[PDB]
Amino acid sequence: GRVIRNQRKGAGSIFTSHTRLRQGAAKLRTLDYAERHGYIRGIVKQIVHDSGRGAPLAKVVFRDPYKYRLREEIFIANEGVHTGQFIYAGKKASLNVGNVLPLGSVPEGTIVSNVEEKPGDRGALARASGNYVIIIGHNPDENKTRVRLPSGAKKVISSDARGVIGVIAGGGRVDKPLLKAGRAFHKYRLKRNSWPKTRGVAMNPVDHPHGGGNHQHIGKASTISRGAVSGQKAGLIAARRTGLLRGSQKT
Amino acid sequence: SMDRDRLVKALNFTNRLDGKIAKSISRAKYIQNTRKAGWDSTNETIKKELAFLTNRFGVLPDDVE
Amino acid sequence: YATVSKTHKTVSRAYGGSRCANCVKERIIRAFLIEEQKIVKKVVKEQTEAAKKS
Amino acid sequence: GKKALKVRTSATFRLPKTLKLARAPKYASKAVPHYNRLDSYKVIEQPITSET
Amino acid sequence: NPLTHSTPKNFGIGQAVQPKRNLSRYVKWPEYVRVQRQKKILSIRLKVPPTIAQFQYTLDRNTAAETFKLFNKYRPETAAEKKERLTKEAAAVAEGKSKQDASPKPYAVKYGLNHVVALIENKKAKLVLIANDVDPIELVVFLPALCKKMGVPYAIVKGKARLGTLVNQKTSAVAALTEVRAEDEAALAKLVSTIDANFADKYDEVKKHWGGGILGNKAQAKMDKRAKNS
RNA sequence: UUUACUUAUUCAAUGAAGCGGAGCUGGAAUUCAUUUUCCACGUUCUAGCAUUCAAGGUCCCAUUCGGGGCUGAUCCGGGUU
RNA sequence: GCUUGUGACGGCCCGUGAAAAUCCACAGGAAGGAAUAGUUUUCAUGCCAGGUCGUACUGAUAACCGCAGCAGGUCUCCAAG
RNA sequence: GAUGGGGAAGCUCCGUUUCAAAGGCCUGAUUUUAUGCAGGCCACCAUCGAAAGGGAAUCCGGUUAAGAUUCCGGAACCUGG
Ligand SMILES: [Mg+2]
Ligand SMILES: [Mg+2]
Ligand SMILES: [Mg+2]
Ligand SMILES: [Mg+2]
Ligand SMILES: [Mg+2]
Ligand SMILES: [Mg+2]
Ligand SMILES: [Mg+2]
Ligand SMILES: [Mg+2]
Ligand SMILES: [Mg+2]
Ligand SMILES: [Mg+2]
Ligand SMILES: [Mg+2]
Ligand SMILES: [Mg+2]
Ligand SMILES: [Mg+2]
Ligand SMILES: [Mg+2]
Ligand SMILES: [Mg+2]
Ligand SMILES: [Mg+2]
Ligand SMILES: [Mg+2]
Ligand SMILES: [Mg+2]
Ligand SMILES: [Mg+2]
Ligand SMILES: [Mg+2]
Ligand SMILES: [Mg+2]
Ligand SMILES: [Mg+2]
Ligand SMILES: [Mg+2]
Ligand SMILES: [Mg+2]
Repeated sequence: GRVIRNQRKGAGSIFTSHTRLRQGAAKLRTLDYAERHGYIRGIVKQIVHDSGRGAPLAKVVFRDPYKYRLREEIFIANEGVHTGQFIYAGKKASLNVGNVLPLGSVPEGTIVSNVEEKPGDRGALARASGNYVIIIGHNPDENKTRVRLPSGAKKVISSDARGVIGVIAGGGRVDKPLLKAGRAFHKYRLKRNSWPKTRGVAMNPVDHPHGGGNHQHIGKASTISRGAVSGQKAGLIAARRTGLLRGSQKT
Repeated sequence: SMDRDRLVKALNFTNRLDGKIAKSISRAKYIQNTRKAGWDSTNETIKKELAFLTNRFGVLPDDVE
Repeated sequence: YATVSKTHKTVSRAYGGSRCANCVKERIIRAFLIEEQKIVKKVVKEQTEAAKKS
Repeated sequence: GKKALKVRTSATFRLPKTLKLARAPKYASKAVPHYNRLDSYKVIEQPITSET
Repeated sequence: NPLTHSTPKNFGIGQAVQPKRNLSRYVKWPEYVRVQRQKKILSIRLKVPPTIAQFQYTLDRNTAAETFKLFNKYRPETAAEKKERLTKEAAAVAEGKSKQDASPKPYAVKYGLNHVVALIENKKAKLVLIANDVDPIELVVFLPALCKKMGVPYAIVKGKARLGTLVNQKTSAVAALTEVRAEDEAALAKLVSTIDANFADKYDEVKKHWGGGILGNKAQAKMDKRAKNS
């Protein structure tokens, strides 16, 4: 055969991301002395739209503590913040929506977002619209905090990792149908070249493992092994179950 | 520690599967009873949601030079 | 803008060719009232400390 | 006492500035300099004599 | 006077711009400086075998000063003095025709490594000084055992550059006295008594101890707090 | 198998800026005879401002329109974290 | 009326529709300064200079490409009753 | 797409600010007197990439066999000094 499409996507020629209208990378402020010991105050100047991203962005400007200068950071907007608002960041910040606190300074049940996985990587977890992380316990010895992630899984983080109080704006986005191929076109136009999708059963055997034969079919089962060799991984990759997750078809 | 990897991966898959089943139940419960309601009920529920959804400066002295 | 005299690019006021005069008077009132609130804060902090001294 | 501990207000180390000598050769580069490669007779060649 | 007014600044944690401080602890040094400092650190962190760790037991300051006074009394001949000796003895042998007669027996220190290693094993040497800082250490790691086996007084002294200035080079890494004139034999005997009290009599005890396990400041403070908790 | 150590090896960030230990000053403490302990160690109603080795306070000056020190801004270890 | 420029509005988006050179202004208060003067060439008038390369014509049922003076192909502006 | 580095037997490959001692303005002081240090800076790292994107400043009348917002006549403007 020939090289198939999911193999072809890794050389990254026409499959790279479309990043022209994007505002910049959205990450937290760099951890330093002021956030490590006290707090610092900035002000949010504008809330803007970012191309290829469901959640809006916030432009929070702070002061440089070693030079007479201003520093502007790009945050992801939590639901409720507005222009002209003060944002406090650091160890001694108060528990208000929009503030940036370490995870060892929040009580149980607190709703945080844009959470660092390691202390100092400036935001990794719960960054899409409508998502959040729930604090579900602490460990004062061993300096660890237990969290629940948006997928349902549980994780244990160092208490020096930071997070922003609140839920990320833009929720309820997928509750609307698209209704139109043109709407899907204009959606993926600002992300990457991955739409439309031809089915593998509609190709020839040179192009795909599922291609060929009269009466379009997959000849064998579609569950692949985990140790397949990268031209074979087409289907359901390492599935532990199949079915409906609902068992009733109607609720 | 030879059990910790397989046990942590097992617990993580069970927690992910519970979350998946929960979100699927919630989305099917949203999509049905909405696609299965006529224009009358649709307009009524739309109308319902559109309906219900020390001066401090005193401690300061005066005529100060 | 390099070919004209300064009268065409300026208004005779503080922040003259830069701000609005509404934005300017808002800055003036904000500066004065914030500094007076800082004086109020220092006075009441002195009062709490001179109460707790006894 | 110890020796000499300079105070540094910058965390950056730049390359220091040393004395750059001027060039002073032992023999000449060309030993005969050229004449004017574009003088007046080389610039102006001839008039142009047509109707225009 | 009363037109000047005091106004102290709040260098705070969120109040004013910080002043210029001494940040010499946080300089990003060049890589050659970094490799020097970390080479010294890694040499002191590891366990060191006794045959290299017998170095860094050098001589004391007063004994080093007295030893270098004695050795400076026997400085080798320099180039102008050699040339004028050649002139004077050539003029003398032009008339009288005698060699090694106008020039007497010279006394100086001996300084090359092959030469001094051959003055030991013939046992002509009466004092050996070994530098502590030869950069391939394999050139001098055998000299204490050789001096001990052949019965020669030796001392491990600070400075191959100091030995070089003693013997008119930049570095020399060894020095030896073979003969003294007539009046320094008593001072040489007192010096070799003080030298053998420090180096050769302690050899069979020094050759069995390893040495070098030293931690840094933060690890030492951590171990102190852990043992105080213990 | 489990557990320690850090210098090899590995990962991440920065403008290699505030690390580690000991202090001062409070507070709780609460002395079982004391500081064996621990928290704190200048900024939170407001879309303002914050930059000239820093003013002040002491010392020498070469006193000229001035020029250098300490302190303001606790010591120590040079292990960037 | 027609073509075109422009202004104030309005509709649409799970689509919100480039960057850099460059120029100006403001905050700041360094430094210089009026008395026989300093600042102004951001007010007016007067003086001198502005290098290198392209520039004719066709743009198509004969000037381009299809072996051709080939019914094919090949981007755009103006537009009378 | 070089350099600093790192791969490859090698032709060469990666990468574009990187794990590099990566470079300029001027005040100096001014009087071997001309410009060594200056005493404060210095965060950015080469370069190439649009005759439809961005961009300092020109119009009218005449003139040839064939040229013109370029020549001639008149009238302007911009940059630099
Ligand atoms: Mg890309
Ligand atoms: Mg589909
Ligand atoms: Mg087919
Ligand atoms: Mg077929
Ligand atoms: Mg096949
Ligand atoms: Mg098939
Ligand atoms: Mg069948
Ligand atoms: Mg005006
Ligand atoms: Mg048109
Ligand atoms: Mg302007
Ligand atoms: Mg022409
Ligand atoms: Mg033409
Ligand atoms: Mg033409
Ligand atoms: Mg045409
Ligand atoms: Mg035509
Ligand atoms: Mg045609
Ligand atoms: Mg042709
Ligand atoms: Mg044709
Ligand atoms: Mg390349
Ligand atoms: Mg170019
Ligand atoms: Mg162009
Ligand atoms: Mg444009
Ligand atoms: Mg023509
Ligand atoms: Mg003309």
